Amino acid sequence: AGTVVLDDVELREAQRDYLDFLDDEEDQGIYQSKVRELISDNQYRLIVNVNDLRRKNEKRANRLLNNAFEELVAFQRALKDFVASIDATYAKQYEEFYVGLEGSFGSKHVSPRTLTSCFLSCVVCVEGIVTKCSLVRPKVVRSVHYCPATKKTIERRYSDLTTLVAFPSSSVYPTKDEENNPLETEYGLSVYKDHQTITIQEMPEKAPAGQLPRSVDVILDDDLVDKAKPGDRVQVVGTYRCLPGKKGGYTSGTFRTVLIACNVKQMSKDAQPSFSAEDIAKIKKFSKTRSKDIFDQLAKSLAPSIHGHDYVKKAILCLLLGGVERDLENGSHIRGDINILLIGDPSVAKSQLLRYVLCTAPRAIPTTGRGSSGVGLTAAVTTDQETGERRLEAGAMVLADRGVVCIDEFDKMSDMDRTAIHEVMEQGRVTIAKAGIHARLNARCSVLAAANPVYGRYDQYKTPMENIGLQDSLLSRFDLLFIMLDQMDPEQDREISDHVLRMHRYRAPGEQDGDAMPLGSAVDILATDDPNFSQIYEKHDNLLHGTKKKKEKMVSAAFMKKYIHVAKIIKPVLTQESATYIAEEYSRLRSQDSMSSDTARTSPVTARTLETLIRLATAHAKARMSKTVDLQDAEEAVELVQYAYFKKVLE
Amino acid sequence: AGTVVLDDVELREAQRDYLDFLDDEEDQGIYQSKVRELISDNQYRLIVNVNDLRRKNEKRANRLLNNAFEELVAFQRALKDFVASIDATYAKQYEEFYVGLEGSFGSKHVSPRTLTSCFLSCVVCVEGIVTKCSLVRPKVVRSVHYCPATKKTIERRYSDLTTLVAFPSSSVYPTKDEENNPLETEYGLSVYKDHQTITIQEMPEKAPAGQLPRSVDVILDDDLVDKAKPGDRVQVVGTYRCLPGKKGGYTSGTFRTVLIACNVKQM
Amino acid sequence: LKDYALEKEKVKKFLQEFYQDDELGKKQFKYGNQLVRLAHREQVALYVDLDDVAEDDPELVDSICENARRYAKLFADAVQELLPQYKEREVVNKDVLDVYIEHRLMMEQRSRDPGMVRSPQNQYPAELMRRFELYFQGPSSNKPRVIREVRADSVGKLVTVRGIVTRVSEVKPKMVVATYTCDQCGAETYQPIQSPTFMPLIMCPSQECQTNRSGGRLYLQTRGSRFIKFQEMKMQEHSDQVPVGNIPRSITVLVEGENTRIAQPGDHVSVTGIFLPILRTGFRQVVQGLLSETYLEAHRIVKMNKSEDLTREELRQIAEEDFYEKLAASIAPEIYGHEDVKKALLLLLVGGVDQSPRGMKIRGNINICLMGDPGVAKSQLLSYIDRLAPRSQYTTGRGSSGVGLTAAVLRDSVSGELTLEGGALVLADQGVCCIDEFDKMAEADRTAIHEVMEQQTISIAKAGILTTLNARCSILAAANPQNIQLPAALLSRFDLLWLIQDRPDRDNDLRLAQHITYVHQHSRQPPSQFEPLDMKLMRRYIAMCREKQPMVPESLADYITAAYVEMRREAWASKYTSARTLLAILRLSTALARLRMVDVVEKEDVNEAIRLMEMSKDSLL
Amino acid sequence: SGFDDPGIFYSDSFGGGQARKSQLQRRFKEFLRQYRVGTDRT
Amino acid sequence: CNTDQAGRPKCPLDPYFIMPDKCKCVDFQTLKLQELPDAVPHGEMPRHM
Amino acid sequence: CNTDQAGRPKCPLDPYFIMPDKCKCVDFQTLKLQELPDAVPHGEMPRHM
DNA sequence: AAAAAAAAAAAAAAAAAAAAAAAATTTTTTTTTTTTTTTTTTTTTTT
DNA sequence: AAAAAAAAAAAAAAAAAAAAAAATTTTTTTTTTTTTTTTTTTTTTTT
Ligand SMILES: Nc1ncnc2c1ncn2[C@@H]1O[C@H](COP(=O)(O)OP(=O)(O)O)[C@@H](O)[C@H]1O
Ligand SMILES: Nc1ncnc2c1ncn2[C@@H]1O[C@H](COP(=O)(O)OP(=O)(O)O)[C@@H](O)[C@H]1O
Ligand SMILES: [Mg+2]
Ligand SMILES: [Mg+2]
Ligand SMILES: [Zn+2]
Repeated sequence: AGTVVLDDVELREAQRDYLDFLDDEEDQGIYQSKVRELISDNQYRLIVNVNDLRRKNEKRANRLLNNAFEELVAFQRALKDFVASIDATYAKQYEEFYVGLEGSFGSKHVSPRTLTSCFLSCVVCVEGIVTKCSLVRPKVVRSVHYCPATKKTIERRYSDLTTLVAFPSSSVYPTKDEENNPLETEYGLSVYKDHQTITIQEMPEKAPAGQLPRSVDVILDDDLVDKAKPGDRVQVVGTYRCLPGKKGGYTSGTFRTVLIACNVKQMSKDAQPSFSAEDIAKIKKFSKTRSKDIFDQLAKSLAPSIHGHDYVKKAILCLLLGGVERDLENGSHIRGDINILLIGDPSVAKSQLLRYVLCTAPRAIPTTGRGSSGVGLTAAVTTDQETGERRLEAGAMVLADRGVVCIDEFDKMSDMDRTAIHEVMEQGRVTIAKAGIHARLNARCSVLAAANPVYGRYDQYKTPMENIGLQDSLLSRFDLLFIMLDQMDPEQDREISDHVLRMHRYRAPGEQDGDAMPLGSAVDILATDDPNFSQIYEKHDNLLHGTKKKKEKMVSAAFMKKYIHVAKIIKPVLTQESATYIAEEYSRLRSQDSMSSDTARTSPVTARTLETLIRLATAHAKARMSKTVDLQDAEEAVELVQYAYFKKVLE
Repeated sequence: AGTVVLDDVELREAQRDYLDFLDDEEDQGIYQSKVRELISDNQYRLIVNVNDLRRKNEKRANRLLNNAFEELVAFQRALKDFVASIDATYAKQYEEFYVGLEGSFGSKHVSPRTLTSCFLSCVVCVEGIVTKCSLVRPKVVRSVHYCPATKKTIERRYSDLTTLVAFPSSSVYPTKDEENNPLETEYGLSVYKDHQTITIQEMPEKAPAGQLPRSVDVILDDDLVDKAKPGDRVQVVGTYRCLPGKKGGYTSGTFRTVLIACNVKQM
Repeated sequence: LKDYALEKEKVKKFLQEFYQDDELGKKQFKYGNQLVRLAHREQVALYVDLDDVAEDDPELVDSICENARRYAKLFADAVQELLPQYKEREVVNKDVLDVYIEHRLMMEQRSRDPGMVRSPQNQYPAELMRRFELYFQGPSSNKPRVIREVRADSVGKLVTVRGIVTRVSEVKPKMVVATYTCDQCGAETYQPIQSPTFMPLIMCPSQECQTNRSGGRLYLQTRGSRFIKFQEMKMQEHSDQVPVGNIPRSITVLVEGENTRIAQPGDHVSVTGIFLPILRTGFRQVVQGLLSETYLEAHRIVKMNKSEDLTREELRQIAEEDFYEKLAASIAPEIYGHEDVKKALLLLLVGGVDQSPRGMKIRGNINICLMGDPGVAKSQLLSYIDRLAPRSQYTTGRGSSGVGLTAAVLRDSVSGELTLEGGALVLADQGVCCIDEFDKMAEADRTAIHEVMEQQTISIAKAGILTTLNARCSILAAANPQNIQLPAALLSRFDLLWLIQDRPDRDNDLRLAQHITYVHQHSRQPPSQFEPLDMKLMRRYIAMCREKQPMVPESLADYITAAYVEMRREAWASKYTSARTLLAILRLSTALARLRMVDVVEKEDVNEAIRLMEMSKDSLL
Repeated sequence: SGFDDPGIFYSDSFGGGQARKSQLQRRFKEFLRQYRVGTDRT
Repeated sequence: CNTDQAGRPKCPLDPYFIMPDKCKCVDFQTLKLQELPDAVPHGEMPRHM
Repeated sequence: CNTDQAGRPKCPLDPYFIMPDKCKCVDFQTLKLQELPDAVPHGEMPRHM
């Protein structure tokens, strides 16, 4: 055999401390519950909060952070022992239970640039964007061979010597028996582990301006291989180590470094929100007690900082809630995504509304008229340059799939790009193809666009068709088109100015002392935890300088986010009464005689107008948590479309 | 970890047959009684009659007498399993149990003059007169080491490769830790087995008068070391094998043959 | 562990004593008859159905699904052992490899010496003398997996996936057993190839040369060797099964033997096979370990869900005179109205008869261009036709442009050569190419489409490519607006240019709104007198029509000429018509006759063709 | 597919002044088989 | 191999493998420096270090 | 070790140890033949072989 | 709105910096064993 | 019974064969990374 340790004092102490920490039963069983949850979910990787670990035993936390491999092995042994104690069969099912880390890393939290050799063999939490990924390959961790000549069955094991001294003996795949009998490998019986290599680059918006970006190579293994794709703003918690070179004889002293990832995370904004019992109870209470005016309350509480534009705010809320897709048995599809175009006079806060949607709605992609040009906007087809094979790169729409694309300077956008996105706006999919590849990417995103009317400022004395240079083909697929006019009414100016000045004079309680400048400079960002991958919530915003007073509260941002997320899943069904009402209203709307004279249509009326009527009714039902599209929902939809589709020509 | 064996048909059959042969309650009970006797006497070697083994199972007898090493390994595994079944607490005391043979060996009963190449790896019974009897030296089979710097304790295991190919890594005695700390060997915790080498000569009366004597070298491991002294007439039963030479890019066909005694009995 | 001799006996027992009533209710030895066939060398591929196996031995099915390669070899060896006792006569030596096998067996018998024991390596390899191949058909209880989810945890298992075929190499000979002949003795040497590469042998290990201690240099040659039809394809996930924001994932499928030439790029396929690795040595492995590729070895390829490769009920349905209208109304039942448009689309899906009079082809394809205002369901119609037609490529404005419509050149991997990969038009070579936003499509793309319409080919004379492609597709363009935009370029080419103007109207708009709202209520069109045909039935009927070439009797010659002359006079008097319009008449009438499933076109077909043409023409006004 | 390695199989030497060593071995074999001692009488 | 052999077969010819875990590594950067444009003679390509 | 193709990392120089138990051994003996005393010439020594 | 010019990109070809792979018996030493010689010790023969 | 001569025993020194031990970096390849270039294609400007 060989050397076998008997009394490793450090290993015994580490195992004891980690098992004590994982007991947690007296410590409100946080990690007991986590272990039980992973057992039920059939997972074999425990994510541990380093902050809790440090609180329990700062010594163990420091030892783990500064000595990665040894302490991680001890932690995994303790986790396997705990899993066996809770349930032995599962522990025997899974050979090794891995431990990934999470929380606030004081100094270990770095970027690919600040990640220097001082962090070798330490636990580092590096932020960045995945520049490239590799195919998921299986590495044999235990091979099984059968010898026909002797009917024997052997099993060879290969250890994970990724960042350890490896010799030819350990990495030789048997191909003969001791008597030179050919073997045959039993692939089914053999054990493989999935392995992938990615590249994390410093975020361009974080990198020093004008310099080339700093990268790092990351190794992912079983249960972490496909946690990211190129262009993902990922946080990788791992162990930084030097990769061994090939058996040489002369060494230059240069060692490639790599990050053995122990955990991968995406932007927490798109993550599944945590709904506690009290939170769901509050949502139930809100929906039940207030249903008649809940949609109006949410619409008015949507963007507190932007005054007026009540109809536009309601339309934006409908866009956020979305409709419901129709998946017909014969494959025909109907989008449930509302498209909104805000056009009007300069300085009407349309860009502010788009920015608010970007900040709030999950999977919201900003874009500018000329910022994205075709292949950048939709998907693109390139070549690997190393394999000679075609490859697909997701554009803004694809990345915004099941989300929102907030486009600004839509008018400035070239006609080619608008023609290209025509398909996305209605079918919600991108159809690209080159000679060696063809795909139909899913882009189920709602387009919220902003534009400036021709002549810079809206012309009250010209038809909306002439004011808007967008042709009918592109106008139709916009479900709602709102003309936001900078009317010069003295009273509206009074209200707007009062709101703006109040918002400017507001200061955040506690953090601001009356003279602080909150800007930081490229260091505090890494010093403190990133508020982009981080881990009690009220319902109505407490009175503050934002508003003076009234008998109508304003919904909290977090509560509104949770409520919208819950309500978006609802798929209210269209009732016969609402269906008949919508059909008759669509007939009347299409019949031009209904609308008065001196009134010009913003956009043409079409079957798509009917479809957006249905979608708006569905969105109102979702807001109400109704589960059925009712007469009030149909009324609100018809009201909104009637307001949006007609504008009075002044003279 | 390396190439372990998952299932082995021949080894499983051999161990099952030997365990069946050793388990005697539906039969007379001779060998169950013998195992109980050795348990009572605190020994770790059982003398199994080749005649009884041939009577109960001809195939196992032929296999044991023609390919002794692995067959004796299987027999000793079965013996340890049976001793554990009778009483596990005693079976835990001794790492391994040994199977000596006795009885009648048809063509495997030879003199040192008749012990030729044909009997290599077979079980043979040789009766002769002891000429040389070396000292009983301890041979370390498991060495315990202590690192004063790191307070660690280590165990190094050396396989009994007397007749198997041995590589230096197997026999490297450790002296320094991973980071070159000094290691002190703990003699009180290491494990050593008595080892001796003797020579068995063709009996002067039975040898041909005209010609010079013929002798054979015999290795006696623990429990068989001080059983014989020079001038004694003894019967040694064991495996006749070839001893590996030493590492070298050149070799003559010559090999040094010995007899690893599995039992020694007085004339 | 398991005893593979016992497993071989189990598979022999199953293969011999499994029976089914498939043959017209009569009990049959499903696999026994196949064994007889391929022992006579009348069949090559033996597809063992794991549902059949599980019918009596579920544990064997589980073991196969866990170690499919091992049991694949067990089944193949069992078949090979059973063949001699099922042979009932002498084969006719249909193949040179059969000649080689006959000679090898005869010479082995001649030098048998039955009692003698020959060395384990002094024998013909199994693969060298098979002439058959055993594949599986995955058990129906195994839910198909997603290419993304097929990972290292299921290597060596038997799994089935479904997806779109993107890239498919050609069929080329892959060495399976390399045969060498010595220059001293006169024996043969056999190297069974398993790795992607092999190092040819140099010295002959035959007994005669070993005894002679002579040179014994052996010569690799293809004559006595054993090749197998080989192909390598890329299979792409389906759009509906891709995650939210990701792109579809690809898998490599290695097809061998008789599974070749089944799938072609653009096909929707389901492939069942074993997930196996390829050793990845040769590179400067950055990370230590035995890393390997991954691939699916094709055991069962089945085109499904768009291009799947009769009954008294369907015969009666065809015999019904309103079958034409039934199919038309079934085309996109959700879309309200557009009855004549849907009838034209059905005529497109059917197509006319191809003509080859004295060295020039008058193609029978039908070209239709849907001009219309926004929101008149042109895109929906084109998407539905794409889902319905067998070989359909739906190309939007510019995502698939240039080489997205025409072929390009890409480096290969099996040969490292430059292979010509087809574009959308070639992928729809003999089907339907639904072009959307044809007006906004690029100029080069529009010229390519014009050329394919006029010739069914695509000539290219660029730098890296110089070829004359073949794209015999029918163009279904959907442009938007001489009204306001009615190019003579489109008029002169499209056989049916339809204008779809939606003037507001209380009654029609209300009916359409009720249709739409019921559709959104029940995920289906409002119930009608006639239930619309399922896509499978529509495809079956259309395919049966396609092979029903009706001819034009000389009696209708004067009728057609009179109609054409009358249309010419009307067009001349009014404020476009030509021989292209006449050929449109001819092929529309032929397609209507084909729809009726007769051999001779009739005045009713001619009248319907003229009626549709006049509806299209006066849609302009 | 690049993991296993079967041996190299071979067949018999069908077909085909110094005499080859195989020929001389065949002649030795025939000498052993077909050396006759005695007489028809005995 | 330095190890004081105990009479066993000696270790192989090239027995040493780097232990990347047991190494002390430091940052190291390579820069390109160019002759200042003013310092360059009139007709002369800049020097590099 | 000619079987280095099973893995890129290479085996040492002079790597082979003879396995004793896998040896087909035979009996061999050495004898000292001396010329016949009646063959040795009168004044001479007995030759050996 | 169409044609021409500009550039922008994609892909393919080419040339170094670093790392990785390939190739490799002969001379001398020592240990054991065996034999020869010297002296001491023991044995045997003669007085 | 003792002394003298013979022979044996014990012990030490020397020689021959055979198994063991010691010594043993340079040169070439080649892969990856970077840059260069030719053509196709796309965008912008002008009439
Ligand atoms: N109704 C309003 N209430 C509050 N602020 C407004 C309003 N309209 C315009 N603004 C202010 O105008 C500024 C810029 O408007 P912007 O979002 O750029 O609109 P646009 O995109 O039309 O230029 C914002 O800081 C915003 O506060
Ligand atoms: N005649 C119709 N019947 C049913 N639905 C229609 C009809 N016309 C338009 N629609 C609906 O209006 C939407 C827009 O149709 P689309 O296919 O984009 O028209 P276009 O081809 O003119 O762009 C689709 O969701 C479709 O379901
Ligand atoms: Mg703006
Ligand atoms: Mg369209
Ligand atoms: Zn030969």
